[PDB]
Amino acid sequence: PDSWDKDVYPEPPRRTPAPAPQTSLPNPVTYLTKIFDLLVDRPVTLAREFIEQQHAKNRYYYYHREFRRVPDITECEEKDILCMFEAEMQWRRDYKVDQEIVNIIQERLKACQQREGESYRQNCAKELEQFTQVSKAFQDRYSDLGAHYSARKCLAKQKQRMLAERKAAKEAAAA
Amino acid sequence: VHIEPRYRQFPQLTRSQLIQAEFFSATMWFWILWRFWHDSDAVLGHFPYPDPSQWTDEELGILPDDE
Amino acid sequence: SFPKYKPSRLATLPATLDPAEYDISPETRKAQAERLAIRSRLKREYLLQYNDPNRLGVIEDPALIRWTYARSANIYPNFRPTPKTSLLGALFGIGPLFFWYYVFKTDRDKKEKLIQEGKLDQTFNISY
Amino acid sequence: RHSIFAVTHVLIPVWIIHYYLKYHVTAKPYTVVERKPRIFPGDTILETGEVIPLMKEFPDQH
Amino acid sequence: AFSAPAAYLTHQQKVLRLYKRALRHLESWCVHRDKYRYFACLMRARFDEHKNEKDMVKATQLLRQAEEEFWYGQHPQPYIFPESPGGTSYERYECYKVPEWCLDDWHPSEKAMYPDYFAKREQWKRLRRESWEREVKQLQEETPPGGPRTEALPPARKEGDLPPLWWHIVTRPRERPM
Amino acid sequence: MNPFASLTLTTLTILTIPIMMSNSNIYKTNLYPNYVKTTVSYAFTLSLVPLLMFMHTGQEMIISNWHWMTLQTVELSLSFKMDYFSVMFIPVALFVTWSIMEFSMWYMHSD
Amino acid sequence: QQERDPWYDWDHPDLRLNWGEPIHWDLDMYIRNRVDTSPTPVSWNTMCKHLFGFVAFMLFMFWVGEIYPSYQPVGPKQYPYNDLYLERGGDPTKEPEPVVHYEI
Amino acid sequence: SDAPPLTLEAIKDRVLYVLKLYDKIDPEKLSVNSHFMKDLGLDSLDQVEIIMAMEDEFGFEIPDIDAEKLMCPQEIVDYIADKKDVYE
Amino acid sequence: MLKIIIPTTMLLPMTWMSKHNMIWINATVHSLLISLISLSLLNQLGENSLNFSLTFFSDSLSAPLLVLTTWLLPLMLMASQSHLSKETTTRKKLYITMLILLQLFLIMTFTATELILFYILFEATLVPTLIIITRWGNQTERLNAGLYFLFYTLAGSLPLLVALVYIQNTTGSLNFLIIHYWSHPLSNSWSNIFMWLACIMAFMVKMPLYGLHLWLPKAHVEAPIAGSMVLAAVLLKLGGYGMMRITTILNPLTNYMAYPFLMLSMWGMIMTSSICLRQTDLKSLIAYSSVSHMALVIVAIMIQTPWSFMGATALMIAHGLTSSMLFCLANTNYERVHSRTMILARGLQTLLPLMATWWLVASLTNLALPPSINLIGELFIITASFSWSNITIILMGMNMMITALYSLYMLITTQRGKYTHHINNIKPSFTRENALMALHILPLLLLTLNPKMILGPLY
Amino acid sequence: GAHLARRYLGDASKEPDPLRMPTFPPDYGFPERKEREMVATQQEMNDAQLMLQQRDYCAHYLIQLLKCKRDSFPNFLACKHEQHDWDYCEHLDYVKRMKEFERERRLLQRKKRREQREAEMARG
Amino acid sequence: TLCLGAITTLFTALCAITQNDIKKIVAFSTSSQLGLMMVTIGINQPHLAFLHICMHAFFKAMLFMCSGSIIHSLNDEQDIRKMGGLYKAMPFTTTALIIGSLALTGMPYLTGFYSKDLIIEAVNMSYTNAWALLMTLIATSLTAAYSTRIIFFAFLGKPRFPPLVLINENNPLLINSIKRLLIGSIFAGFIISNNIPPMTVPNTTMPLYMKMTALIVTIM
Ligand SMILES: CCCCCCCC/C=C/CCCCCCCC(=O)OC[C@H](COP(=O)(O)OCCN)OC(=O)CCCCCCC/C=C/CCCCCCCC
Ligand SMILES: CCCCCCCC/C=C\CCCCCCCC(=O)O[C@H](COC(=O)CCCCCCC/C=C/CCCCCCCC)COP(=O)(O)OCCN
Ligand SMILES: CCCCCCCCCCCC(=O)SCCNC(=O)CCNC(=O)[C@H](O)C(C)(C)COP(=O)(O)O
Repeated sequence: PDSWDKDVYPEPPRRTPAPAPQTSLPNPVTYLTKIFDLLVDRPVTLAREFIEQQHAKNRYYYYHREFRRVPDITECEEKDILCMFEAEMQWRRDYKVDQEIVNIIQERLKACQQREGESYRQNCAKELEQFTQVSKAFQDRYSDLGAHYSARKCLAKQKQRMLAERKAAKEAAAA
Repeated sequence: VHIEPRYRQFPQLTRSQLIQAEFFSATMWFWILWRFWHDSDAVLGHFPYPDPSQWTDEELGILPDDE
Repeated sequence: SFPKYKPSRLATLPATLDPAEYDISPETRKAQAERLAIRSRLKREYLLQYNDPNRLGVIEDPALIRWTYARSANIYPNFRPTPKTSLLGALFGIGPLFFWYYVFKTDRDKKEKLIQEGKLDQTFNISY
Repeated sequence: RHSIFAVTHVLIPVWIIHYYLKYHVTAKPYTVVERKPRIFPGDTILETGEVIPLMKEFPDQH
Repeated sequence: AFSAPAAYLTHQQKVLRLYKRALRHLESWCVHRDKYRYFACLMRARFDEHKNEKDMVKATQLLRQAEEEFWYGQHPQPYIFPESPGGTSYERYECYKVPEWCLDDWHPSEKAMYPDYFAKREQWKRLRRESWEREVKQLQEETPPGGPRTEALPPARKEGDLPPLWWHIVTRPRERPM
Repeated sequence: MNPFASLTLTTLTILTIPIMMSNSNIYKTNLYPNYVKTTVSYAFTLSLVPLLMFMHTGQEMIISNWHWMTLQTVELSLSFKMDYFSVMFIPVALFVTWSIMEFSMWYMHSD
Repeated sequence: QQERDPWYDWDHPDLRLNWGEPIHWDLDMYIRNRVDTSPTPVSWNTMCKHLFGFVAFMLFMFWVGEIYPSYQPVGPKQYPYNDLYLERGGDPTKEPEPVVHYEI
Repeated sequence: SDAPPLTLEAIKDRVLYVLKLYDKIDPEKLSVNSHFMKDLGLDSLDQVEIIMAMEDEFGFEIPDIDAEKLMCPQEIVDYIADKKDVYE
Repeated sequence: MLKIIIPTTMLLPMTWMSKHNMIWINATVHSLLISLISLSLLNQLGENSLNFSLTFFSDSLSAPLLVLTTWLLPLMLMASQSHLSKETTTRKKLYITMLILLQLFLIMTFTATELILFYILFEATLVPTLIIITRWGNQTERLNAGLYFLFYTLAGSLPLLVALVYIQNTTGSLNFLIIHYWSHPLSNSWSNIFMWLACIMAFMVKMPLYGLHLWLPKAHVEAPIAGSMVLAAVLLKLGGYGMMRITTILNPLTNYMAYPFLMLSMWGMIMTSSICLRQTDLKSLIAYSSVSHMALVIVAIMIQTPWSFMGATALMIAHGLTSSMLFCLANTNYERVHSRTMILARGLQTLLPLMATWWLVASLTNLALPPSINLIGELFIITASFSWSNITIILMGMNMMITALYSLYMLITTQRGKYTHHINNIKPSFTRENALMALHILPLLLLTLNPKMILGPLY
Repeated sequence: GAHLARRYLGDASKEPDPLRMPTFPPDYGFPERKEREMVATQQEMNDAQLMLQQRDYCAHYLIQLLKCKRDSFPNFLACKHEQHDWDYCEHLDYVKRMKEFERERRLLQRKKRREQREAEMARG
Repeated sequence: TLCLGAITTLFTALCAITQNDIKKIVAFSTSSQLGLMMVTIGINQPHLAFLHICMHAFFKAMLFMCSGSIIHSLNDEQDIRKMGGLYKAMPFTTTALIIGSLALTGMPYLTGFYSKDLIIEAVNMSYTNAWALLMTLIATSLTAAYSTRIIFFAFLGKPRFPPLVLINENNPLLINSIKRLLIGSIFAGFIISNNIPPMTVPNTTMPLYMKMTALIVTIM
């Protein structure tokens, strides 16, 4: 349905084969699904129409809260408590959003694995690659901070990684 | 169905239990015979097992011990 | 004539296979009579209170009280530091701690050394 | 009184379950996932109407 | 389980106990009835072949040898009666046994049902309450100054006495309480 | 809406109704064992349908219906798998349980 | 407690204890829900040899059968598309070494 | 249902039935109050065999200490009735 | 958060102004109302804590503990009124006053923003507990128990105070927010090592750590029922809460320092679980089980990972509820038979069926049957330890076995078998005891229904 | 199997190694060999979702059998011809594998005997 | 997994053949069957193991049900040494137990055949441990051995139970349950095998002697 955006959670065009009966015998599945329709799907549908009619007469809205961008931990003086507080809250919000992005990619991966059946090892290479890239980025950003993590420790980790990369590049250039 | 003890004699039996027992043994044996008649290859095998000794050298592509 | 049975700690010797019960003496008979007299006196003492119509509650057993007290509160007053006690205490209370410390320290040193060289296959290791 | 059991113990639970799955569970992505239906040569797709060709002229090992 | 044990077993008692154990284990080995009868008659003949030995030392030596043979040749899995101490239904119905004093704790609503049963129960309780002191007096008089040597108890001897210490033997719950 | 999921969930759902009724005036009567046996038989005959659907078209499903809790990156949800193994094992177990409870009706009569 | 006489009228039948008699130091370990020391038909130290011999023999023979495996007189199973290179993990931009099978 | 409510008359009948099938005791001279050692003239092994026959008949075992004291059929039936809670 | 603190200080004069036959009713009703009010603290944020004022704040780690305390007070009130029937009115009011003061101290302890105020309240909790144990205990060893309860604590906590004031002379603040935001690494020096030990050993002795646990069997066995409930349910969790708070300043010295405590905790959980297998006293078994669970929590806090912290929080709440329920269950039988020997009263399932059902549920929750929060916390801690080192799965695994054994052992010894013949005074269970068991057990499963409320701030 | 006895008790060199086979070039003894062909396309096998092990050279008969079973669903006794064709293809594949095993065996035997004979000739 | 399954099935089958409690024999039988399933999993045939689980459920439940019927009839007696001639005294129980035993031993075209026969012939035709193969064969011989033990000691011969005969199996619940499980144990194997898609590659080329190995060891 239109409950979710179809670009964030994509699905293939869903090709399904037409029935090709080859027996004079009846199909028990078709009879049973007809009875299920007439006996279950219609009363449930009618109840849903009544519920939706009641819901339409009382329509109200809720909104997505918007957060501005404040200076990061890098633009903060050493002991400036208020700038540190704002940067820390922003960093925690971004950490939560990154966790949710990883969750979305993992949901894509699981749906692909279940959808492709016996051909999942070949038909889901792109999803596995996306998860690998996202997981590598997330692990570089946040892993090994431990409990009592903060934006300052993340910045120290990034600085250490950048220093190591600069040393490696400088040494490789001299080769 | 009321069945009383016997005290050193054979217990009483009702005709229904003998009928059911004989009928079920009979249908078991009928099913076995019918399935064997129609699906014998499920027990005796279907395709002949070849004997590799009767395979010609030319067929296997082996040189006559000279090259 | 037949292969013999050797008793052990967890498979004890049967009464009928006990040579002490086949070479008996009048002293042994007197001892058995005394044991039966003691048991009968205890049984009568118990049954007198068990069948009492006016008794409501539990019948206190001095043997159970002695058992619990000996297993709990009589141990430290009867403890003496001896070579056996000292050795067993030191072993059972020290050896496992250092054994596990050495095992865990070696394992974590190996893991850290492997991580430093960058060959541990830590891909997808998000949660810790 | 005769067939009341099939109503209070089968029909009502299936009504509740079907409503919950159709209008609440499905309203989120990737909640009910089905593996793709099998496709064989010579089949016709319902949505597109495309047909699948036959299979490379069997050597007929009769 | 009902009889008071003695201070020791006599030679004939041990002989009879070994005879019974050997017969039971031989039946365990000889499943079928005719084979068991044959070998049990053979065992009985072997057993009473030394029946007339006037030398007690040789008698005890023979008993010891017989017990060694029994322990070597016993059945590792002998037949046990289902309700015997080793049976498959030994203590099966113990959880259904409830002591009688629990009936004192019933709510008066629960006692409103079964009025005649509780009237009879009151009669029994009155009988026990009346008989207790006479039982205690009889036990005091019969017993020796040192104490009681065995666990055997005396019977009632007077006009309307009840046997002392009878309440918990007579009011056993049941063998199949539920 | 593809009754496979609805029927597979209903089969497991209706097994709990006698457990909920175990505090009513049916757990105190002598009709409780028959009530439970009838419930199991109904569950079996209902579960026979998804097996037929799978035998027809090989249909398999996963249903993640309730989101229990989510860690930072791991999401834990109440999810059921209805592949071949589940739809083949459920009717067999229900059939065996139905037979065994009907047997226990007679075997445990004096309990 | 298992070796106590079960046909005696104990004050505590399940525990097989009498009121007033001395209690063993390790009663809770011998409660007969637990460690049992009753005489066995076969001697201890004889059961041990038989059990250990069985276990060691089975282990040794399993190792022997692993180093002398059983198999049919056939060649390896052959798969069409370069051993299904794209099926077993894809990698569609490497042009692997071609695997070719011939009729015989 | 289960086994019938066994009564004292049934116990006596079965005990006597087992006793007259003992080839060493003649049926006619046997009575309910006959002492095994005095009237029938049996020794201890015969008493043991009688006790095992009773155990097989009634499907449960009597301990040896109790079994030694039973010396006439009336005691046997009384022991059986007390063991199985038989009052009628 | 004075909206919860003031009603308890009002519980005080209400108790002291009540009629002689209405104290229990008023105390129970208003304690339950206070618990309902405190339920509002569960609405926590995702980034920072609820900073009420300069003095008090609520975090996601402390709110479940506060709710547990306020819920436990009515349970102790219900449990105590049975064995205090013959007591005079003034002494009953004094007992209720001690319980109220303990709850007030715990409430103020779990929300103090400064570490020194936390220390003062966490030490003020000692006096009412000691008075309760040494005055309303039953046997003569209670006096000795009180001493073991007192000095064992103080010997651990006196150094901490020194360390605390020292820190304030170096950083200038003990406020937990400022401490967290201005954190600096600890160097590897002898001074820093001893600062670490001073900061840690008080909480270690409170858990208690294996080898420092000898006070706990004595104190928990000799105390009255309400004392045992509060000792096992909340007072042990003070050490865990304090350790989770104080570990923010001990990095990175913690990795080197923790090793002996980790080995002590693991081998000690094994040893205490083994001790539970041979125990003739029913209360001592529950005490040693508490020691084992708290050792698991110590490992969780010490390895210092987010999953370990969630596991520690969940396990602390679950253990509090379970241990209180088990102590109440044991006290019912003790009140019946006036003895603590476990083999004295057997086959109680025959006489008390619903009580046996309560016993079964409590024993099931003790051994961490899924999906109870006991199992959630235990599994999270085990996963964190496995990440720390793959060999830990051995020791933890062994614990998971032994625990179950003794738990079921307890049940099998008390409820199954045949009843003792000469014990003829097992009266039917009262409504009060059944209600106490139900009010213990229902919140556990309700919490299982929604587990994120007890998973702590790392969620 | 007799091959196991011939290898374990028999000389190891003469007998073929199941793990290491073949050891000779495919066109060694043959003047020319046809390349074995595949009927089912990779796309067809992917759509049929056969299996990673059922995608052998007999996959086309398996696809036909699966289609026939799906079409004749209530009559689960109607797909006997297609089953027989798939089984026959599998039997031919197994026979060809036996052919390859025997080829390796007799090639190893002939090669080792010829090398030993040439060495004996050159040694005198 | 293969070695563990092989040792388990052999050990349990060897323990079963000397037992005298019928419930113990059936328990060792199901333990040996579980070992056989473990062996099947060890040779990379999970679907065959699942199929064997499904087949085994029917006749194992029915065998335990018949054992319980015998136990109830003979006053809660479980030792086979006190069970005599129940072939004529208990007709329906006799035929049910005979069918269950024949299905457990893999008689052709019964429910147990369609899984056990395939498992045996898949073990014979795989690159596997030799000792595991030998132990699987010895265990599948011992299975027939202990089935013979049960039938011989429980149903053939002369009575060995106490003289108060209370045998009565004329109860509709017992008959209906056993008959339902009987129909299952007769037809379920064929019905399930023919109605399932091919998830394995069959063995179509097999030596004649190796094709009949299970039958030969069973009759031996
Ligand atoms: C991995 C860590 C743990 C591994 C196991 C190590 C050994 C654990 C030892 C546990 C000791 C616990 C003692 C307290 C329990 C209470 C005592 C008790 O159980 O009583 C014994 C009671 C009575 O015996 P019965 O024969 O039934 O007699 C009844 C008729 N009268 O029986 C028992 O419960 C004994 C159970 C002990 C099992 C210990 C042996 C297990 C060894 C496992 C090794 C094999 C590993 C498996 C390999 C498989 C391949 C992956
Ligand atoms: C029931 C058991 C409870 C008992 C446990 C109590 C032991 C607690 C551990 C010892 C705490 C002592 C430390 C006190 C606070 C230290 C704070 C601090 O940082 O001071 C250091 C200094 O550290 C010290 O002075 C500590 C010295 C220790 C003196 C007291 C010794 C107490 C016993 C030590 C061994 C005990 C080991 C732990 C207990 C083991 C369990 C028995 C820095 O000061 P500066 O002089 O400025 O250094 C920088 C410039 N030079
Ligand atoms: C199946 C495997 C186990 C079986 C093996 C068992 C082997 C044991 C067989 C050999 C046993 C013997 O002969 S041991 C022979 C023992 N010899 C004696 O006892 C001599 C004195 N006899 C008496 O005291 C009485 O006559 C008495 C006999 C007691 C009868 O008492 P009553 O007349 O007043 O009833």
